[PDB]
Amino acid sequence: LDPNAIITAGALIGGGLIMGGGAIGAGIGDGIAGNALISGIARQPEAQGRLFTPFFITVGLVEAAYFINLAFMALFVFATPGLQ
Amino acid sequence: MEVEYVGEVTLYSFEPDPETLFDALLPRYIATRVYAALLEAAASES
Repeated sequence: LDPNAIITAGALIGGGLIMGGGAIGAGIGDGIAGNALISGIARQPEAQGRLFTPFFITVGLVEAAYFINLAFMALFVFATPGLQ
Repeated sequence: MEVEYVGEVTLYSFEPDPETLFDALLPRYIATRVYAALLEAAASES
């Protein structure tokens, strides 16, 4: 049994957890923010830009967490800490 | 009050519910019409 094999299996499962959590969070948060935007636009025809601004803030906030998780997955599964 | 319909003319945001406001306002409209009738009757009497 190569120790690197156990390390890499653990790292792959960890990266899978990272991406699963990131995708769940991103999808749900983006859906909720988009629901807010859609309801606001439906109520007001001309609220487009003034709702796009806070909607962009929210989307950026959520995608920041998503992409931080993605980067740490890349770290996990391409330069595995503790490997030897 | 028979309903008078026309084709067409930001939608209004009613609270708590449009039906509740309608039910609470229809008697108010009836009272307003009665008051207008009374005022017109007073003017005609004078």
